[PDB]
Amino acid sequence: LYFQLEELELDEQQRKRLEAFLTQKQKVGELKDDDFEKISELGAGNGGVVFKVSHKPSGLVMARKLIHLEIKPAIRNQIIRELQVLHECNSPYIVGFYGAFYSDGEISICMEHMDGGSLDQVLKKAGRIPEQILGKVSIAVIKGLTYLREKHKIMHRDVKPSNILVNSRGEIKLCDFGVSGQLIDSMRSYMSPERLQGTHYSVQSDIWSMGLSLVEMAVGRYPIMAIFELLDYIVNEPPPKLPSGVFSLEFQDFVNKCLIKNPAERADLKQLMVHAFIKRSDAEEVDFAGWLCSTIGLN
Ligand SMILES: Nc1ncnc2c1ncn2[C@@H]1O[C@H](COP(=O)(O)OP(=O)(O)NP(=O)(O)O)[C@@H](O)[C@H]1O
Ligand SMILES: COc1ccc(NC(=O)C[C@@H]2SCCNC2=O)cc1
Ligand SMILES: [Mg+2]
Repeated sequence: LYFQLEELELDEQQRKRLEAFLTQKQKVGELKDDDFEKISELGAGNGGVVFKVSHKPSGLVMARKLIHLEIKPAIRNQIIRELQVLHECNSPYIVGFYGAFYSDGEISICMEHMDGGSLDQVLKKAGRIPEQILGKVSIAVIKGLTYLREKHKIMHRDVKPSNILVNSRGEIKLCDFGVSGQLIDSMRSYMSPERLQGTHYSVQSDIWSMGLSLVEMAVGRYPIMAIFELLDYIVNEPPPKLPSGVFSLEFQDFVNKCLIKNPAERADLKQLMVHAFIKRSDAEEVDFAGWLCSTIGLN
């Protein structure tokens, strides 16, 4: 394989992992419904269901997301075309992609299977996620958002613990980002106050979503009940804060900068990458893989 990955930073460990995924992907061509065997259900959301599947032609295990959409065939085909951009999204911080296709009322998005599942699933078992682990998560989320914005001009639009996947090799990756404008049009809140009120999507809204997700994972509960009451709280009341004493001053300041109500005052990705919480977390030696495997009983 003639790898053209010099544009990415990539330490030797990241380089080996990404080249291994891309090498395995070469066994995968055209994806069809009849070529899959369902193993088990990984999870489900409001929009779709995700199954752990065996792709019989390649022998690969993958995560197949099925989204029910029975619309005009021409615009369903525009969605499928837009999803093909996922073949160009190669980053240590973005879930690997095998392909996307339509069959009998369902759009299938086939991904790299992440054996640690999502952070909302690990939060259920952990109770609370330690601050040092959240430092590594924050670096991965910032780096993933920077990659999508810089290389592909795409905003995530759905940052939350269920969209941050982890694995037994200690990798942390984003999934379910808004690669398809047409799929967005055809389809607890983590939405920013400005997005709830009606404001054009900005990178700043993803930063708010990350801030709120970090607070939830740190305290072990959604930090903000009726639907109007909850949204009114987000829009019209001060943002939540981490409890003092139990968390470092750097982590408190980091989440506070993500959760500033005014998006122009709220930190941007460049500012977050050089914040004391990130500089401290990047220097820390944390065995994320060991912590993950022990917390959820993975090997
Ligand atoms: N590639 C994957 N590997 C392993 N588990 C996965 C993968 N993709 C998704 N899952 C799991 O499937 C669950 C359900 O996903 P999903 O249907 O996207 O619901 P959601 O994340 O809660 N909502 P949304 O992303 O907004 O549609 C996730 O939260 C993960 O735990
Ligand atoms: C391969 O990496 C992925 C990239 C994007 C997607 N998801 C979508 O584009 C479908 C939408 S995005 C918001 C809520 N979830 C959805 O159903 C899945 C994996
Ligand atoms: Mg999801």
